[PDB]
Amino acid sequence: ISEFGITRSLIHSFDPHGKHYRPTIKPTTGFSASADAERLHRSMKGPGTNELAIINILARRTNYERQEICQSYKSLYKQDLKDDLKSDTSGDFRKVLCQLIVDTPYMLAKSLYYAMKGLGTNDRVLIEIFTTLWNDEMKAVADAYKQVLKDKGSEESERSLVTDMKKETCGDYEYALLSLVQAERDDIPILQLKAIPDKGVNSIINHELAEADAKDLYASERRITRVICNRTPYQLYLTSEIYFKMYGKTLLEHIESETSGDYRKLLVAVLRYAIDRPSLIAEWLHDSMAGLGTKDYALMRLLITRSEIDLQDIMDAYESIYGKSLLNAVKDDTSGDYRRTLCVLMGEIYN
Amino acid sequence: ISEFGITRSLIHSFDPHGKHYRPTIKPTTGFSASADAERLHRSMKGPGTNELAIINILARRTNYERQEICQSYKSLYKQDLKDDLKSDTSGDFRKVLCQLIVDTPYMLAKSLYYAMKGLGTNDRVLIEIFTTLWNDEMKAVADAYKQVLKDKGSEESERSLVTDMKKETCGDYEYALLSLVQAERDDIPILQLKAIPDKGVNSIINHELAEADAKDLYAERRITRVICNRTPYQLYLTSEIYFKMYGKTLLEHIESETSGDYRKLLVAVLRYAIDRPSLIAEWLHDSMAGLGTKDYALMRLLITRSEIDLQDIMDAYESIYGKSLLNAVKDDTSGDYRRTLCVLMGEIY
Ligand SMILES: [Ca+2]
Ligand SMILES: [Ca+2]
Ligand SMILES: [Ca+2]
Ligand SMILES: [Ca+2]
Ligand SMILES: [Ca+2]
Ligand SMILES: [Ca+2]
Ligand SMILES: [Ca+2]
Ligand SMILES: [Ca+2]
Ligand SMILES: [Ca+2]
Ligand SMILES: [Ca+2]
Ligand SMILES: [Ca+2]
Ligand SMILES: [Ca+2]
Ligand SMILES: [Ca+2]
Repeated sequence: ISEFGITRSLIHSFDPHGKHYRPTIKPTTGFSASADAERLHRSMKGPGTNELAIINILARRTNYERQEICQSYKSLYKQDLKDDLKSDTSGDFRKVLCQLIVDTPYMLAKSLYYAMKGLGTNDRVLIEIFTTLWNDEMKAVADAYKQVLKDKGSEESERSLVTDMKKETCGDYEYALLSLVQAERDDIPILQLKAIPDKGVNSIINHELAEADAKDLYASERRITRVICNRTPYQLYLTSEIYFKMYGKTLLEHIESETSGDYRKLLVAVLRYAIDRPSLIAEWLHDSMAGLGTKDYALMRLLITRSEIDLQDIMDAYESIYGKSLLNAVKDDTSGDYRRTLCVLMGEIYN
Repeated sequence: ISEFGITRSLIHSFDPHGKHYRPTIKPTTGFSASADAERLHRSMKGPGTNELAIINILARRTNYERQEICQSYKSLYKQDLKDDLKSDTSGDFRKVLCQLIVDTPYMLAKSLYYAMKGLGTNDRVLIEIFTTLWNDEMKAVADAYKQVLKDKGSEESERSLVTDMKKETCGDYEYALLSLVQAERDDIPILQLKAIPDKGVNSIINHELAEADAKDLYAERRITRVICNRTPYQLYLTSEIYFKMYGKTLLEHIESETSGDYRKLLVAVLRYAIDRPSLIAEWLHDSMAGLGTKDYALMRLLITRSEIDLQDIMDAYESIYGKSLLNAVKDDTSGDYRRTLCVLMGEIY
């Protein structure tokens, strides 16, 4: 099973105008957990390893499918897939595989953990991860966090994700983070979400609310935090439009001149997640590759997660923004089976 | 007078190898406060304004000289230079003039004020200003800050720079910030500083200390203590020892070891010691990236750096970006505002 369910929340699956985002990985038809499990086990037989075999499976499956496979191979072999892969591979390739065979929420929880363990605080990572989680997902990550602490020899009974953040963070930025982590953003019931393709988004937004919020903001303090962080992407988009109609300045522009530092970065990320997502995440990717190695984790984490949501859309944005395919940028920044893996997540298959 | 003295601390004046940094503005020989003050006053006569007149004086003077001008004008005319300039100019040119005729510490204090006032925290500005102050200067800035609060209708008796930062800041970053603001970095007596040209910097550094520090770092306020408290000279040596001992640079180590604003600050303090011209060159570039603004960071940096190492920064910029700083600035700015920036860089009209 997966603490994230068969899919990521549907709330991530539609652009502002209600159109479906395009992923690079969809649920497999005929998906056989056992079949893939057997195929993986086979591929580790012998003194060496069939990297490509392994890649063509794991990087062509969803988190849920991957998890089913883990669960399958664990009973079909009384062995631990995570362990068997770790001992059959190494270097950058092993890293990516570990990121891949871990249930998404635990994956994120670990990176949150490393973002805060250490001197200083990797705000960029907190902003990047938290921006992309909705209430239920946020809760599963917080649970998984507790497990990471246990997993890393923490005898501290009461230590929690919020515990770590509070100590780690302060000011407007802290408040805004805690809000997201509090997991109390406006919800849209699964039924309403599912019906978006049919009834549109007019169905799940509110012009009265959007107007009030716009007027509220222009008068700008938890006011901006409340609107930007709580409103659904769909609600936020509408609020953005109304705000420009009413004031002739965009909500983005407004947020930028009115806020500073990490607080600003967070707000802008949350807003853009709603109204300019493809470009937002494209830039994040670009930034994970800027200079050298190494923001390897951000790169893996983004490709792995976004692949089952909107990676294709992000890819198109990337090429149109930077003049080069995401594929090529990735190819130029990485190598080995690690590179191959990233390419397959993007949809490029080999052998 | 100036709360910063006739000059910035000499501790800013020499590169790691003891070589003098090159400014674009040096103390004027024959400098006559009154003469300049009369020339400025004449320049504002009539319904209009002789901008260039004003520019070629104020952007051609040190903070100290500018401040003596202010003080001269105030008695030679029973008028207020700041005010007279403000009412005779507007837009971006007025902005720059205001930044120019303010005593340096007050100017920085105002910026630190704006970096913290508002939602969030302009950390970039905190890092940029604090990185460039030494103990005495830091103290003058904190006193100027108290005045800025008064100046802005604050009846709060005990409110202070430290006060505002603590509220504004947390974690390893806060602690490092407070150290610098606490103004408790290793000092180098004026005598010892002045003697650098003669005795070198071997005189004012310590290999034993540097070695212990490198060993200490390779193994938490340990990093803060070394990066923030050591003089640029000591830090440079510690940098080199560290690479000999470990085969990785101190910078590389700091970067893999620390995250976020804490990292940013450490890196900036280190680079201010070992890679300064590039550091500030990139800061300048950043102030121009995208659009207008960060107009304040640009004028703050050119105005302050001009009397210390702006020429060295210019050379770095050209070699890093392939364009002269002068042309980058020319391309991003306009009007008497642009002309002013150009003159600080040494281009006369
Ligand atoms: Ca094997
Ligand atoms: Ca092989
Ligand atoms: Ca930390
Ligand atoms: Ca706190
Ligand atoms: Ca911050
Ligand atoms: Ca790279
Ligand atoms: Ca790389
Ligand atoms: Ca006039
Ligand atoms: Ca603030
Ligand atoms: Ca504090
Ligand atoms: Ca920070
Ligand atoms: Ca620009
Ligand atoms: Ca401009």
